[PDB]
Formats: sequence, structure tokens, C-alpha cells
Amino acid sequence: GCCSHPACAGNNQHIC
Repeated sequence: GCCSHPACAGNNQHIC
């Protein structure tokens, strides 16, 4: 969902 977005994965390097 969000992780598929550059903005999400950006700060979700460890989150996602």
C-alpha cells in the first residue's frame, strides 16, 4: 500500500 510509494519506503527503510 504505502510502502509502494517512494515517500513511504524513503523513511520506512526499516519500518517496511
